[PDB]
Amino acid sequence: MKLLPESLQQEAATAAVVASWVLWHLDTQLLPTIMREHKLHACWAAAAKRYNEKLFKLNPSY
Amino acid sequence: MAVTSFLGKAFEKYFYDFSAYEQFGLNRFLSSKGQYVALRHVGFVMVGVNVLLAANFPFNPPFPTIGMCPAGWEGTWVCQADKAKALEMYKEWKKSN
Amino acid sequence: MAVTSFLGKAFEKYFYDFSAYEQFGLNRFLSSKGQYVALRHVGFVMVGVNVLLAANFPFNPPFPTIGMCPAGWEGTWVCQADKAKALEMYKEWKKSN
Amino acid sequence: SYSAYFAKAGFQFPAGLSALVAGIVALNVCTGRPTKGTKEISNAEYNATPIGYLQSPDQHPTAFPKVPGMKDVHGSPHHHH
Amino acid sequence: SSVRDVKTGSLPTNFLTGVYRFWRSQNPAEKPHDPVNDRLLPAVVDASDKRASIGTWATTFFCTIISCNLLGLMPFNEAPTSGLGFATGLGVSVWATATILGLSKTGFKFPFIFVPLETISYTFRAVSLGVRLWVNMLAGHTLLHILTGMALALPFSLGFFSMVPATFGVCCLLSALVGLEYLVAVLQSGVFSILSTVYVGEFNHDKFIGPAAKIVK
Amino acid sequence: RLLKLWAKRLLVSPELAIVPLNEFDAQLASKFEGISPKYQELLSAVAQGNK
Amino acid sequence: EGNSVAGIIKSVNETSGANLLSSLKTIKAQAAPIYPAAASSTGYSTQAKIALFGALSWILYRADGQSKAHEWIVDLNLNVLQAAWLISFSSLIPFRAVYFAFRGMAPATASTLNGLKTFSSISL
Amino acid sequence: EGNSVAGIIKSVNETSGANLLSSLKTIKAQAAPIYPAAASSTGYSTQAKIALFGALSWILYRADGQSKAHEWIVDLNLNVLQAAWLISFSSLIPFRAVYFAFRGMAPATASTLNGLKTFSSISL
Amino acid sequence: PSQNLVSTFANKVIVEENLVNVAEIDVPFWSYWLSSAGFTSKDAFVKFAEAVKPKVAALSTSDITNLTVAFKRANYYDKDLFTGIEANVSANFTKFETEQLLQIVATFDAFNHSSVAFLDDVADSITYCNHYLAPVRAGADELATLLTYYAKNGHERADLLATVARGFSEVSLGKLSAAQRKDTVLSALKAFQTFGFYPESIEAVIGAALVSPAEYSAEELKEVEAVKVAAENALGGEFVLIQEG
Amino acid sequence: PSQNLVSTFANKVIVEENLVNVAEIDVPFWSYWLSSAGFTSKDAFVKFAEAVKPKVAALSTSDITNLTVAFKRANYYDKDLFTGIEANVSANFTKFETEQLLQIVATFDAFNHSSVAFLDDVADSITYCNHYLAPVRAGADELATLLTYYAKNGHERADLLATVARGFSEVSLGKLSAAQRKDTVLSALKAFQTFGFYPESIEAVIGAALVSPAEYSAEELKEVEAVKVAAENALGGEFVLIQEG
Ligand SMILES: [Zn+2]
Ligand SMILES: [Zn+2]
Repeated sequence: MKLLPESLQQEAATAAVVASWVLWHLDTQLLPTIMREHKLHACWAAAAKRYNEKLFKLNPSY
Repeated sequence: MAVTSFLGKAFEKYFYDFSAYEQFGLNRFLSSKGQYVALRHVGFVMVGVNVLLAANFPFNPPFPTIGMCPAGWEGTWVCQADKAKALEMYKEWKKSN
Repeated sequence: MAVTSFLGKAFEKYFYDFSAYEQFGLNRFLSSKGQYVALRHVGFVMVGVNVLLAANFPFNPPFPTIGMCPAGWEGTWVCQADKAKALEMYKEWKKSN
Repeated sequence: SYSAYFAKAGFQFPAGLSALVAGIVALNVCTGRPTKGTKEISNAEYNATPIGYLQSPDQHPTAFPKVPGMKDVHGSPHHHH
Repeated sequence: SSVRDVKTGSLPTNFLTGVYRFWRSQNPAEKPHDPVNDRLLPAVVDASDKRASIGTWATTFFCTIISCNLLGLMPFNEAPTSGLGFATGLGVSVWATATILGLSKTGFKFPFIFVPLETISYTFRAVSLGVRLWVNMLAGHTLLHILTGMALALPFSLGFFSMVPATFGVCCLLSALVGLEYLVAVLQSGVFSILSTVYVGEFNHDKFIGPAAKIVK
Repeated sequence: RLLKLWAKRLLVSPELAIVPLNEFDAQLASKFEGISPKYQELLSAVAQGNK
Repeated sequence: EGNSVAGIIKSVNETSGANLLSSLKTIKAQAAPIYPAAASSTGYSTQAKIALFGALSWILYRADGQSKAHEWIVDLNLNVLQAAWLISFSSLIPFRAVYFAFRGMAPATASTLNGLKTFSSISL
Repeated sequence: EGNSVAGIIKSVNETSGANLLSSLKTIKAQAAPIYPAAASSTGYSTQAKIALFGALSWILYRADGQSKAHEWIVDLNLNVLQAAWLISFSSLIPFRAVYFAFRGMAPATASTLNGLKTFSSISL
Repeated sequence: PSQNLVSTFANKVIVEENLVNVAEIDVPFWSYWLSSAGFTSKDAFVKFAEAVKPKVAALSTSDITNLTVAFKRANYYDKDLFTGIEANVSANFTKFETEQLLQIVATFDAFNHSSVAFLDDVADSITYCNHYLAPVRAGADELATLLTYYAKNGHERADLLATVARGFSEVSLGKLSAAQRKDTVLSALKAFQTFGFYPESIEAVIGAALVSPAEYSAEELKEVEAVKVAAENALGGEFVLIQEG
Repeated sequence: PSQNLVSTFANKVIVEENLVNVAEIDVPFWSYWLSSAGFTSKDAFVKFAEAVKPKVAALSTSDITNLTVAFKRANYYDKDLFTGIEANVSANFTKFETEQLLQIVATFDAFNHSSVAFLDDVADSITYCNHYLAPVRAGADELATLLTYYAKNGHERADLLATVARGFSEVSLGKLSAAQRKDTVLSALKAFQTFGFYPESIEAVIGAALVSPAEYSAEELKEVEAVKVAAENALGGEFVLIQEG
């Protein structure tokens, strides 16, 4: 059957073009979007105790 | 129609509530629905195999037959296990048929 | 810079008011401006011919020379009017030079 | 409430897919070698040969072959056998 | 020049968050002896600047191989990782990325009769990482070609829609091999990138800089 | 001006109308974590809207 | 576009006492956020047509070269075996359980947002 | 978007006699047509880049095969002869006279519009 | 006459008076890249400083950073340009980055030019409008320039000083040459005692001097040991260098 | 059992009750094309006429034309659908074309259904909202249907009659078969005398009968010659056929 390709360098470079596009697309398009909504949630969940206590000490409304 | 809006709604009500597991009864013979799908699957393969073969039946098979012949052929080009031999016999048979 | 906005404004003031017909004087020697353009045209061709030749000078000419030779070559591969002959002489000359 | 804002922009490709398709095509056409079943000949041979004799039988297999190995064209009968 | 708008909490955003956070969890950062405060924060940021991006690389190789392996299970399509140069070209490229990372830990100089035997077993990792992906995508598809030829021999010879208990038992054997191929498509993209975190994570170790001077008590 | 004060606070934050005005500083403490949770989980869910 | 709370504060300051309680539903709706309305279809974008013609141009081209592949009837009967599992996956995958299982992969959707607990930000 | 004359008629009907003559410049400008304002650049569209990369990809490809054409120095010296006339056409064509000569080819721009002569459409 | 026509073309078309006539379109692009190639040219930069003054109020933040570090490298100080620059910064202070503000301040620290509204809007932006680890990515020779610019102008922002003190560590000072590390450690300790602010990461700028005291004088080590005793009772303990291991 | 499974599939999946269950999405598309294939089916068209009634007020003009000529070919008359159709036409009368209105009127002329507001908004649209040579592109068998629908309902619009009289000529009647030309000429002259409107192009619908009077009776030619004398003194002259040349 088909074992060796017509060019091994053409198939190795197709793998490097596909996997470097996925690297570019992840780093540039996906992971900025991942971290914009992961870290809105994570900064709010980590600051929530110190944010609210800092705001309690600040507003003079009590 | 709107070409994206009609049959999307037709495929939606073919996908969802059109169910031959209940509209054709069929709970009388089948235990679950998880095994109605597990033989509608194998039924799709057996139908699709029998359609692909029959849609061009007089052909010399690329796959190895196991020593079997389809019908009254048995020595013709359809059953010939040498392919350059059967190409010669098909070209003779095509003038007659 | 903004890549479409800088040199569009630079080419605009090179196109319009940058004029070597007056900034280099040149009305002293030329009658109109319609004949300054009519030899800046021929000047562009003579400069462009002399650049295209000189940018690769040691070449056997595809065009017919009229029985003339460039410099001290005169019997080399550069002036040889048989092209399969001059391919042999260029390959010998390339090892030396 | 924002559901109808996301139905407005319809399908859209991934945000750099034209560089993937232009990179996979530029690897399949800039091979630097003849096109898989062909051989480069001289111009004197190409201008002298019919287009039925430039074709090889191996490069035109039959679209649904009744016998395995049927080819559509037959090529040059001037073999060097 | 105008980027697209993303809904928060989309399913591809939730899947790729969990996928990235999985492969990032395979090489976790090591806890310093000191407490992490504003004294230790440049040492922690510099510890992250010297670690390889294996969280990003392993989800690059997860997502490019599971997309290629599952193409082989779409109709009219073959898997690109069923090719020898594609699948082994990803395996050598992980192995070279691990080696280039481990060679730079020094000054790019390459490391009695023991060390040719550590090297061989290490240089075989190159071909074994790619050939395991290639042979799995080839041997599963090849067996499916042979058994579809056998299962076509029965309706070709016998009747169309006739003698159906013979072909039912082999159409359900063919159906359970395409189902195993969906499992091997997902497992071999996982095994390739689990192993990429292991090989690249071997050289993912640097010295914690830390405080050189302290004011105790 | 009292009616205009509470008009802004209940246009922005209408869940404030579920802590009665006399029972408000009975909830407070010195730290924010010490505030009585009688109304905390109710105020968080009325703030999320009518769905 | 200035902020809507300063629009609330301004619209409540310049009303009178008599029409304060009548104006409160038009100051409420002047400061509601925009949720854009469901426009008409204009279906199948210029890139959704490239995606479906280019996928049909791929499926026809792959089925063209599958039909002359020397194992052509085995190749064309593998597309029946492969598409049988695409059918059995539409009928067996719990798609609501899968949707809520991917929502738990992400910590952003696995919980609720957590800051700003309403007793800290009052203005009395 | 209703018509601006019915907006003029309504805005002049519900004004008083005292503030009629002051309101006439804000009813004038409420019924002026929109002339959209000069936005920021965002230069070189996604199709102006295809048009200039595709023209550079054509000029390089045509100069590539011109340079191996067996008359390659004659082919490359014809692009100098052809581009010399593109330069002499930028310096000799009267481009304002050509613009107003094409405006006379079209009867729509060769004259002024002609209907509705103002004494027929008064409303006294 | 080939040499005559080229020499005539060279003395009337390619000069620096037409090099500054194509440079009038986008100023801070051409101002920045020419000054990086070594083109100081004090009265060619005056043509820049008036061609850009109707534009400084609407520049992007990377344009403002390009003006100030070009006019720093050319060493030219236009006081009515540099008030339009600080009115771009103090009007768009949320959009500037610590990478950009640490280069704008070092221009404003050479040319001794400050405002109180500018010193607050740079400190408000580094502390609140920018990531809190942006000092860690800065390099301690730029942070010491920011520390002294707030001590020259007598501006005590104790929130800014806790932010800039993150970017002093063994990591950030180890990337400096020991000529430049010494010029930074003395410059950072002189600013830390001017406010009397001794953070817990002062023990990395002190320990950058006491681990190699053979580059320092006894006058400068008296300056260092004055800050060490001033920081020891503030942090509540005694200094101790660590031998690694 | 291959024949049994197909026959069981055919009696429960492909029937006309599921053919009208996919036809519920877009009604006037499926209503029009099925009726052109010969699918009348009077009580399958009642499922159409109620599935489309919440949509008739927002249909495009080519959808409304598709409803009426489908419900004409299926001969089904739903009076509370056909008032929603005429309220689509008389609310969007500027958007309809003479090609579309001449097919809507011929449906409304079979099913004797009219309004005065509809008869004005069809006549306002053919005369003013449509090109004045759109009757010339119509074919005179459709214009005679419009002429009698205005004479049945007693509606005298003398501006519409000058418009429809353009589309009567030797050209438009010559494209008719002489069975259909006779049914049109008598139908057009009966409407032209009901209003007493004798335009200058009545001498082409009269001359379409007097050039071949062997297809007409003496009763119908008395009808024709009544209109000829009525039009001769209106136009101020005498009729004369022309031998060509
Ligand atoms: Zn296959
Ligand atoms: Zn040419």
